[PDB]
Amino acid sequence: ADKELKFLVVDDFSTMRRIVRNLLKELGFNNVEEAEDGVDALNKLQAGGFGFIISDWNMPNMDGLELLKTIRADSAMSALPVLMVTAEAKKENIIAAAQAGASGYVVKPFTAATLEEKLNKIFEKLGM
Amino acid sequence: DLLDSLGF
Ligand SMILES: [Mg+2]
Repeated sequence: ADKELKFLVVDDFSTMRRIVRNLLKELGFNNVEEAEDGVDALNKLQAGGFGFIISDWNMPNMDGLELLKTIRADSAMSALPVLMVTAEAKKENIIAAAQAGASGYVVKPFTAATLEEKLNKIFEKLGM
Repeated sequence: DLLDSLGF
């Protein structure tokens, strides 16, 4: 998929944000912005431009699940790719995230190799 | 079994 694509990395922890950010750089994706919760995320999303969301699951204010749901209910943002990040591959989550239209799923901690999979998977499902 | 079926 196109390299100039604009990412939004959403996580309450800045280290996780910086990890994901650098992993994306490694795979040749340099256009990344950050947010610390769902509300922060939504606020930046409404500036337009973004083509992919990587979101943490557990966040005060508005967790990733609520965020994803808001994106899907949003007329302009409904189709946006959203990869959900979680600390546990709990069956219930994977379902929850599926129900809500999560494009993909990943457990932290995760390697660059692992991220390349998930992104590519997403890209081939949607035609990016 | 779940992850796969879902395209995850
Ligand atoms: Mg968190």
